[PDB]
Amino acid sequence: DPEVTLLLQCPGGGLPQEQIQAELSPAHDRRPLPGGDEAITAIWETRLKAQPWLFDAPKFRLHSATLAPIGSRGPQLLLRLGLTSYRDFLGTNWSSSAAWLRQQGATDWGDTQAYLADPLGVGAALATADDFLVFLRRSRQVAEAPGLVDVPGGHPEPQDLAGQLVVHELFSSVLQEICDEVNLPLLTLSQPLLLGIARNETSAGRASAEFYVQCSLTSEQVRKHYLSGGPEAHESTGIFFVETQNVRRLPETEMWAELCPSAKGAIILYNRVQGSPTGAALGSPALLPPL
Ligand SMILES: CS(=O)(=O)Nc1ccc(CN)cc1
Ligand SMILES: CS(=O)(=O)Nc1ccc(CN)cc1
Repeated sequence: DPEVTLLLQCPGGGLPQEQIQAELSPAHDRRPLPGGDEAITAIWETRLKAQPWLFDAPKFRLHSATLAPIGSRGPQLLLRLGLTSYRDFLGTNWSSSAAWLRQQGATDWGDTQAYLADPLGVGAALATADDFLVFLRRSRQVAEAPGLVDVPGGHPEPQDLAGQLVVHELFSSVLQEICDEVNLPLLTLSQPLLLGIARNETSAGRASAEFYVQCSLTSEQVRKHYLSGGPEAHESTGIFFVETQNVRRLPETEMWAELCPSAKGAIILYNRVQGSPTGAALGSPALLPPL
């Protein structure tokens, strides 16, 4: 699918928190725009003068992610991170001129992303005790991917020797987003495993970390918890479930056309890293039917 590119596929069925290092450095920040950051300031002033209740927030910026040689001991992943903001996102990735900033970045820095905010998103493939994944319908009133299907997630907000605290906030934030939006108790959720990193080509290449989380509740109990919050307890307008059996072929369904690019990323990485068995037993024709 051309609206999603894989930056990273994790080994071993996905990486726990203890196997990831982060390097948070101003060397990983966005570069100042060619004619100056005054362009970002002008877009922000126009937006506030229309919507004065808006506020800025800091974000992590993804620079790059390097996997160790497979089968090695020690830390398996290095995440290179900078800092950005909602304001910088609205003035770059979301700008009408975002494709021009990518061309300029290639020319000036040999890096299509050099002049982009590129805030790091998080998302979950969330599995129930009865083997379904959880999907959410987006409001038709929001600016981004209105009315489309999504998975749980949300752009983490800042605050290996501050590195480990940054990895902790990324893993924490995926569980926190599931509690806030799906209304599940924290104690029903497994520690997340990182499946990979996917890039949204419809948002100038901004990246999301995609995780696997297991819930001890059935689909029926997850639905009850979500609905029991009422319309004000959640940003989404509805919840639904697809058997993990059927997720394998999702790209061939009519649902695929309704999935926002970052949820497409979560499903592709789930299928490659948690699905696609490698051993004789799970690989046998009766358990892995052809076609
Ligand atoms: C309103 S929202 O969709 O919950 N937005 C959001 C989601 C996740 C994080 C992570 N810190 C921050 C903000
Ligand atoms: C392809 S299928 O006929 O929809 N059935 C299927 C799908 C996935 C698995 C792996 N658990 C097993 C069976």
